[PDB]
Amino acid sequence: HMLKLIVETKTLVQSLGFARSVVPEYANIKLSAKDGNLELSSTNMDLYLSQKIAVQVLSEGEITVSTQTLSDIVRKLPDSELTLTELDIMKLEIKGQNCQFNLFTLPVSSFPAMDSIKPEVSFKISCADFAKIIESTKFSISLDETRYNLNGIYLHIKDKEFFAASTDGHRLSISWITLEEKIKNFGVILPQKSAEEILKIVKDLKNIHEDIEILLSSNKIKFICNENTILLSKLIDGTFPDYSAFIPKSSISKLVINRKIFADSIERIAIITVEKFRAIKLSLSRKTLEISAVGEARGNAKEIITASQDKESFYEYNCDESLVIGFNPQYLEDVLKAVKSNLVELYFSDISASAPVLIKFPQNPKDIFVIMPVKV
Amino acid sequence: HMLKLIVETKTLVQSLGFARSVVPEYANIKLSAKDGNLELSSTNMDLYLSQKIAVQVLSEGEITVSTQTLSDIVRKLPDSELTLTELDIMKLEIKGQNCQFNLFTLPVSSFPAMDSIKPEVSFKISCADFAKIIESTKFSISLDETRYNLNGIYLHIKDKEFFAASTDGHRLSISWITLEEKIKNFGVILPQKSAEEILKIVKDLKNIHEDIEILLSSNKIKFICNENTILLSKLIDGTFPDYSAFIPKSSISKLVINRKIFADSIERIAIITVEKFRAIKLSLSRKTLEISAVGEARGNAKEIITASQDKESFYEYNCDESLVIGFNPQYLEDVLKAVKSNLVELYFSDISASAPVLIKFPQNPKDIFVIMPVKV
Amino acid sequence: VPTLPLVPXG
Amino acid sequence: VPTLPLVPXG
Repeated sequence: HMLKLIVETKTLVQSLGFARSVVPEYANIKLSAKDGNLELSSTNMDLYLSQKIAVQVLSEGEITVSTQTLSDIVRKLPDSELTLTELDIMKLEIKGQNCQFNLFTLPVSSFPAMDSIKPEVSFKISCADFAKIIESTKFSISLDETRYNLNGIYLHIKDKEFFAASTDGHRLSISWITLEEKIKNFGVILPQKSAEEILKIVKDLKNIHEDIEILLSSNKIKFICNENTILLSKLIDGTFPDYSAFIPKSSISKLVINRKIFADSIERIAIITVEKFRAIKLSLSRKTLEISAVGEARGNAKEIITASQDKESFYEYNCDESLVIGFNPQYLEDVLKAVKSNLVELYFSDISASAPVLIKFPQNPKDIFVIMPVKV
Repeated sequence: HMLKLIVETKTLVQSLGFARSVVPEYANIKLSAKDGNLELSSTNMDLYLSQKIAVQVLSEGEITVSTQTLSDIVRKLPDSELTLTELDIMKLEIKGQNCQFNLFTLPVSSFPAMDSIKPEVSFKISCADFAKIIESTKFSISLDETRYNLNGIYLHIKDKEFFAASTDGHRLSISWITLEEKIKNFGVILPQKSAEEILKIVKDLKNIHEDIEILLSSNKIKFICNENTILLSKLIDGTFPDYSAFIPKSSISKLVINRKIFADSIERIAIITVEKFRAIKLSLSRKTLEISAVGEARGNAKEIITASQDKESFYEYNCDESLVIGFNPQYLEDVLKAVKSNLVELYFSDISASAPVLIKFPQNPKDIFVIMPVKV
Repeated sequence: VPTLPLVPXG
Repeated sequence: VPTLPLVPXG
């Protein structure tokens, strides 16, 4: 029972790309030819990835081989198809039309099998909706390794909604999907690296228009993406903070502005700042918005945006009293880049320059962002 | 006498790109507005760069400012023109249509002036020909800092030719330009970083179709590229080896092969090698070329190239006796990538697998490469 | 650089 | 890994 199969090279290159992003045994990939499919298994300390791709199975069997060596070779081969043949002397032959590679294999019995999940809840959502909630929350995870519980994305069902939420203490990001069926409340914290891997998977063109099944338990999360890709992940063992208290419940005024002109202007003005004072200042009035910054021993900068009801230059602030408030420009940019929207809204809770600011994008009612100001 | 000028933003971005690649005083750029031009001066320990670009000079003057800050701001401005104005309080104003940046300036009297050259020889060549001889030699400079004299490109006039030559002891690269006029023999060793900078300059689209004047002395080299860009460089203080002895004077056989299929095949086969044995094996016969390699605890690989007189798959080896010889694949690739040619020729001095191999490209008679084999 | 009302943490 | 006939150096 020796593996032998013919595979479309471009298909194998894509699967190996996912395997590379997962990672002595962790350096290997397990290849299993069975029932018309090649199953590729990859694992590290926190993730187990199993991918099935259709191939011509000429003989069923299993081998394991270096992930890096296999990937490096296959992505340099110009043949539209490759033959993979397990040979007697613990070697995998990779054959193109004019070239042949023989790779040392390692015992299949040394490669770990996947663990299992006893889900508390399971549900199906579209890959496109799941990609959105991860894209809207992955950037505001804490990188402070002491804040163990903030080092991932909180995925939780509450009422009929599936939320992703993240915070680092300076900003909060929330994005959700409505679930049709009744599902009990449950939550887990997905590690950053697992969020990055599952995002790459669902965004693949083969999967982005399909569905992903999600299974949650107290100690694991399992993704089944478009039937043929399974990702099992450990969780962060912590309790996510109750962030509902962080969300402003009322506003005294709001800024509405063309998202691109706002993002581009923040980026230009922020160039003058120094690491010790990463801050830009917004001076808001009905007639104009001034964006300014200073940098010690560097200089200063300002840009003026004038009131406009035209979509491409939109600026309005319907309040008689002006407001001056500051923000970390990187944190504002993170939000503005997360949602492809023509306009963005900033809601101010009170006249102070210290209260949290709520950010929403019109036409995107299932994304909420909160950013703390900085003194300027 | 305060600087004030209007400049096309895209033009200033390009000049600042060159200034950035040069680099407390070294962190600054000197800007001099005079006689219809902006002169930008940049310097480090080994290089002095002066660039003149046409601008609208509204008031003549000079300032110095942080290279990084100026470059970072200007490359983010969408305005087709910028006004630069030196203000009273030692500040440079950069003004676009809706935005303004004020940068701290530093005293012009603290910025070093350029030294001078008393040339032993001076001559003019085309930028395109100079780019070629640097492109053909920059990759085989030694990075062994003990081999001080091999850490640059030997530029020398001998007879009526201007040669660039480089070696690291494993390979030799030689590329030359014919000079019309009589010029005395002279040579200098150009530092690697200076070669990289002058190559970027001559390859600029504004200069690539123009000429560069070259001035050599015992302790400096001066480039005047297309009138308006001057680069003054220190030299490596050493004596380049006499490499004429390294060039094979006869050959017993030669391989002629399509350059791309040879390069692509070497690259694929080399993937299996390990750092301790970076070697590929060529097995040459009239009928076929086999390219093979081995990697300890990784595997092996081989590709077969068959005899063909067709240009796109060309392979010929007009010798009854087969040859097996090995090379560092990186050193072969370096040569094959340096010259855009359909074919490449490998000349073998003798039957041994240890004698230097001469590489030439048809239609490129002013480029010579020599590579030592490795035992395989 | 004030934080969100995280208790504890701020 | 033999060198070119550089004297000294090889």
